[PDB]
Amino acid sequence: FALAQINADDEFIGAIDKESAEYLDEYATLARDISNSLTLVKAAFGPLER
Amino acid sequence: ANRATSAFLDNPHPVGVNYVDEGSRQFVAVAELLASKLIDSSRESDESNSDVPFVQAYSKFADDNPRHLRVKTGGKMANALTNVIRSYYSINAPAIVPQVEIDRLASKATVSGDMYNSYAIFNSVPIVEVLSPARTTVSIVGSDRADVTMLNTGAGAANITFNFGQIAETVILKGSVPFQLARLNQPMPAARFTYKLRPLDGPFIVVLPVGNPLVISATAATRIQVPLAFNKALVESGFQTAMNDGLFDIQNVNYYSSFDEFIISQYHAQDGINRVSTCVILGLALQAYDQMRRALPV
Amino acid sequence: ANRATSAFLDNPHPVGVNYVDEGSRQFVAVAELLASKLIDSSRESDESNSDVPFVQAYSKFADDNPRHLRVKTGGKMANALTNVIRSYYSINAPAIVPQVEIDRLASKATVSGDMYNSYAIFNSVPIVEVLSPARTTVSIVGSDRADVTMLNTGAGAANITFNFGQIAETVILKGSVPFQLARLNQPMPAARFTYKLRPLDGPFIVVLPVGNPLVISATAATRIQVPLAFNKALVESGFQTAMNDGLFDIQNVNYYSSFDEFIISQYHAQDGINRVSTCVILGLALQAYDQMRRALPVRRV
Amino acid sequence: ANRATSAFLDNPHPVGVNYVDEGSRQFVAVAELLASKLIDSSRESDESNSDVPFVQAYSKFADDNPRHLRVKTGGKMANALTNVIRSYYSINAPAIVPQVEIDRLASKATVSGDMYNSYAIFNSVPIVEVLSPARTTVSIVGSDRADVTMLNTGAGAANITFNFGQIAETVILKGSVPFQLARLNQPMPAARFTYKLRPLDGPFIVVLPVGNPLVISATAATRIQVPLAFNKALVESGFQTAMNDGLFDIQNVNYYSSFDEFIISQYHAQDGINRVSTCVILGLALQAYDQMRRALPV
Amino acid sequence: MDVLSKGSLKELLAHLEKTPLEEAISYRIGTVPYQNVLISRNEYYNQLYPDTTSLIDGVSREGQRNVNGLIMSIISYVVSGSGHYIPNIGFMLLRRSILDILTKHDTGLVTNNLNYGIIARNLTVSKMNCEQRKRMLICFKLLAYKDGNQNDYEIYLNQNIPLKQIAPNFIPGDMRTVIHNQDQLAIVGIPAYRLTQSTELSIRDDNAKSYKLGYVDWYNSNSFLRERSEFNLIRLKDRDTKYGKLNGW
Amino acid sequence: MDVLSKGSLKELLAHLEKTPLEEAISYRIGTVPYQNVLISRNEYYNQLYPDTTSLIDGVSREGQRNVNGLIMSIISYVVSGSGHYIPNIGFMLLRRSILDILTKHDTGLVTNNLNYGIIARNLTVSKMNCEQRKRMLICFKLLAYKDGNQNDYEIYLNQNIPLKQIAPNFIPGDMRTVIHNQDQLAIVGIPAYRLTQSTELSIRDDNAKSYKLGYVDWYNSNSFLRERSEFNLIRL
Repeated sequence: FALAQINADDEFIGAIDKESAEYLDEYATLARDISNSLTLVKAAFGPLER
Repeated sequence: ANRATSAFLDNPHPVGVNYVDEGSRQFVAVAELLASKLIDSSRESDESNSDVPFVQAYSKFADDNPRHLRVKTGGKMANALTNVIRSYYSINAPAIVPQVEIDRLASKATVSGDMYNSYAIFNSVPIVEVLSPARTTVSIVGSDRADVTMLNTGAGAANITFNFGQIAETVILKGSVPFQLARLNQPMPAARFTYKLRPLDGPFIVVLPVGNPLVISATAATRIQVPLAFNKALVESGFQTAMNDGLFDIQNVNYYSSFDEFIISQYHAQDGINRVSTCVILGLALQAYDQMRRALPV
Repeated sequence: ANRATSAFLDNPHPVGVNYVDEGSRQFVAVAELLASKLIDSSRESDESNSDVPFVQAYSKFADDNPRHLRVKTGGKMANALTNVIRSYYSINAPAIVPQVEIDRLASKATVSGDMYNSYAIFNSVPIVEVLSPARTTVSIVGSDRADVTMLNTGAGAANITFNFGQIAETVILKGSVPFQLARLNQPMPAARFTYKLRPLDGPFIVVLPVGNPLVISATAATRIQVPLAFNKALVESGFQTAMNDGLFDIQNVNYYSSFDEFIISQYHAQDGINRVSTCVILGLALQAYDQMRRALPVRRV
Repeated sequence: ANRATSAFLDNPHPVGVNYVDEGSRQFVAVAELLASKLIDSSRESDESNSDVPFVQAYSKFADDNPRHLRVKTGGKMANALTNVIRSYYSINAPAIVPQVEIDRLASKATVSGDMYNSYAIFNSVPIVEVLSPARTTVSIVGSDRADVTMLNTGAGAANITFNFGQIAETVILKGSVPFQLARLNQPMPAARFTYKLRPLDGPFIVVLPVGNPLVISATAATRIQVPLAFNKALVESGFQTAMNDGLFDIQNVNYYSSFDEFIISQYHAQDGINRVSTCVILGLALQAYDQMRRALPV
Repeated sequence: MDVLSKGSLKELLAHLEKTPLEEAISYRIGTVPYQNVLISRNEYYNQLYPDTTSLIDGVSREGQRNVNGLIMSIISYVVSGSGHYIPNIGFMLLRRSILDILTKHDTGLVTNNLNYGIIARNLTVSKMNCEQRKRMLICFKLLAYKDGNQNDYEIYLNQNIPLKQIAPNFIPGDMRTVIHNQDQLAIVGIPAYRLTQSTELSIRDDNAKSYKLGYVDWYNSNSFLRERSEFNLIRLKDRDTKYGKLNGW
Repeated sequence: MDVLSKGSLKELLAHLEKTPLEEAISYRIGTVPYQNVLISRNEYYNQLYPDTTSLIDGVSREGQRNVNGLIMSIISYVVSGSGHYIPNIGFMLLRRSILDILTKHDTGLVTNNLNYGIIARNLTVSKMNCEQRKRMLICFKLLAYKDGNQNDYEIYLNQNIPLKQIAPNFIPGDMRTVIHNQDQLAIVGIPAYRLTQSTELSIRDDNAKSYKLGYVDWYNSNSFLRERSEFNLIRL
């Protein structure tokens, strides 16, 4: 009944959404950090025994 | 007319029709990957003085910690791998392993069971039939290198028909003395030591002069699609171990000297295409069986 | 005495009796519609220098996003379509497609499996038999345009009976020289170059004078009910592709030079009304096969 | 013995060796794309009672505005398209259009010059040779449907050897009356109306009985890799127009009824795979030529 | 699909109670059961792929009209998901449940002369997997108890050692045995491994993967029943309860 | 690379003045030309691809030690970027630049008694494109005017109508014709957008494509590598 209207016009520059494009890109940096951290811990600590 | 055939090509027994789905193929690939790490863990155990690398790898493989009390067998994965190998060889062998166990074992690693992403070269020489006249004697010996000995005792020269099948890609013929081989309805060439043939072209006629015996050595190459993790040296070793361990001991089967002879014999059946796919999966399992049983001998 | 017949009309092999229900026809119609998008998307991808339209269309057709190394062939939809095509051609075909797969594939698009929406014209000349007297020689060559060469060596003029069947609607006859032709037990008209005949009128008598041979060229037009998506050009190409790929190499079957000759031959047989309905579904399936294989080439030379 | 061969397979003239690189292939693809837009724009201009759509399309194709007093040749693109067609047909053609013109015209649109992403079926029947004994007369008529008429005046039945080449994939062989046909060194089967044959598996022999002549109709299909935008309906129309327009009037060349006869004749040369790619590019150029000339008649 | 998703003996036996015999019949012509055929598998090979058709498949096949064919079509339904074409069965039989056919005397079918070795060969047992063989042994046991040929069941089991080891342990007349069973009989289900949309070579394997991928779609469809989220919306009859009992037993 | 990049008559003639004859010839034996061979093109066909080796392939081939072999080597260098193997030319001719060999009398080489029809046949003029044809005619005109054989050059052009249409418009002795010439002779050059790293069917087409693809990298990374060798050395 009270359905608001979403404009979302100023978000797009032509057919490109800058905020969405930039937000997707920072996951590539996160992927690099995950592999870097995992390998460094494996080399520093080796097999773990409890 | 005397007809001589290769010994290993006769009576190929039916192969199993089980454990060829996507889930089962992933299980065999997982076993190969985890057995490879088990062997490598021994070397990583030597660089240090501890057994933690081996204990870590055994627990992943066997779902249980190793204990000094009992002989390290391999856990549930060892039993599954052993029984699956038996089902591959013959259709009479039971399919003991449940699919639920295979699905559980396949989730240990994230490998994909694609068995058609590479190729391998197989050197068994398929000689389907050698047809000779009455006076001549022909003897075929060997599989990797076929030594065909022919002696002509009649007054005149003889023509001997060679049929190498329709599967082998190339066949190389080398004779003790120069000889003449031509395809049917083609003029005889001069005497040469070496002939290179494509088996698909047609049967070959060999002229046998009267006198000293002529011996022809044949080598063949066949390309068969295999997984990328295929190792022919490891597969052959596993085949000898499985034969010695009695995994292939089941009624109404045929026994072969090497996995080279086994896969070529199945390929040359009436419907050999469907057998090759199962045989390749058996080879990958045999490769894992060799690595695992060497690390854990019983 | 002597009897001559067309080569393509002899011994039509039985057709399949499977995948002829409403759900199966929807599966064939969906395959044709999605295959058409596959060709169009590939053309658009080339123009726009981006594989997105093709990847998006292939995902709908094959229900998977392709990997780089794995060859793209169509997935389950291609597998089902290829085997169903074999089942239509002959009774001996295995017909090994489960009903669950057919139902799932038919649900991809909202289309109707209507095989009687429209018609098509099939120009293959049916000559059921040409009966000739003892001293005359008759030879029948060709299917799209049948050339009947008849030579009268006998002493007097001979009468040769033509039987074009009852399925064809219009048959047009042309001769090298003007000739005489009329229906059974009717006056012979003046010599004319061209005759327009209704095949249902009855057996036709032609007068062969003594001397030079007379060659009669024949052309026929038959109307068969087909779906509105039917395209004869695409069906013929798919028929050739299926024949070359070896989908029709079944035991005890007859091989035809065209889908035109196939559908007419099954029409000119007992229970031919039911055979044509199955052959029409095979035609649309072949149309889907051609579009899908052109967009996804596998064979290399 | 008498030899009979197909008319369209005799003496294929060498094709041109220019404008086959990647840059030139992109130019042909651009020409086809712009020609299609020209035809579409003219239809839209007729429908909407406005010349605006046609002016835009002609401006891009010809790099100039249409004028009422001047004639619509098509600009420099029309001249280049005609010149490349001349060079493709024969190696004796001038091949005058420079590279800087080719590159500048390929940059108008962004289309890949790939010529191997699809295939087309060409229904021309290659009959390389029909060997016939004495007293037997063989005549080959037609290319799309080859009718072979044979009759023997001798006492006994004769053997007629058929050679269909090694390029065609399947040949469907229909006779006026049932006849027996078998491969070399194979038993003759019962007489039957139709035969399906692969031209690769050696020459074929047909038994010709004494009496009335036997007329045998042949139909063949060959798959050749062609671009996606290939259209046999448009290519055949362009082939006739270019021949009518004198684009193919070059000394020491052969002429063909249709494009499929041209592509099969060049395929059956001593090294025919060289000419197939050049012939395919010529086909796409003719498709562009047909669309452009129908929109802009001269 | 629904039958192949049953994991426990209780769930499978409950499903056979609800399902009428008509679902075991196919009404489609199919083809001859045992025949060497050439099939098309273009994802792997260009050459046609040889295979042999069998009764245990997801497609209809021609079946004999006698009681032997009716029993075989029931077993093929349980182990493969599709039955056979048996023409002109009376409406009385078609409305009866599958369990009633196997475990009741009210139906007019006579099964006393059934030979278990012949049936196991016709419904090829060397080709079935472990779960399929367990389901077949359930059907054989139900027939034996209704017929009184429990000894013939035991002699058959003793002639085949692997079947005896994996034979389900329950009493066809006691519900307490059914509840205690821990056997897993799910041919199709949610896969722990990665399941792709690629085709398979054999007819049995390709048909089975079609059911496997169909169940995953059915799992995520709105027709699937989620107990943990909609248990109050279920009817009292179909709700999961500990005291649920089969008729009789 | 440098010779194929020149796009004007002025630049081509200037380059030939600065380039010694050593760059035109090669020290690799190669193979004999005019041979029907089968090469591997796995991009397109599984079967081997027929072709014929020529002197304009871009790969060194054996050549004779007569005057014709030296001229054919120079023309191949201009149109294909690589020359032929002429054994033991001598230091006297190697130091001379290409233009002096073509347009001077101090080289000690008798370039008279030269047949342009025979040379054109050996260089497969029917296979070369417009730019390669134009470059070949430039060499012919320079040779003809130096030896006073302008009539034989005109006779050759009359017999070959397609070559007459695209004949260069300069006169060797006049500088005004060189500066005002508007011919485009650039076989390779930096292209707008890019070109796919894909093979071609012909030996000539594939070798030519390899030159175009590598021109961009050669353009950027040649100055320093050449300078390192050029420093502390005397030019030939």
